[PDB]
Amino acid sequence: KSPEELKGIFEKYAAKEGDPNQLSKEELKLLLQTEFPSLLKGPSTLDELFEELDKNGDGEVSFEEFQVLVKKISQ
Ligand SMILES: [Mg+2]
Repeated sequence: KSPEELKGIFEKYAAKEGDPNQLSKEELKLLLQTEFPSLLKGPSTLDELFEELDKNGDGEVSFEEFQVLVKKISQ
């Protein structure tokens, strides 16, 4: 999906609670589940990518961190 499309999806789920410009891990699990179900198959690398991308260690990722995450978990 295009970054424009990706931004709309990101915003939709981040809006659920907390900072509207951040996605927590549970918000990201719901988003993947309904938006990219195929990315939640087989052994997951979600926690490893999440741990590495949440640089500030606040349990949340920004839009650019989410983009990299979708990119990487895909290959
Ligand atoms: Mg963070």
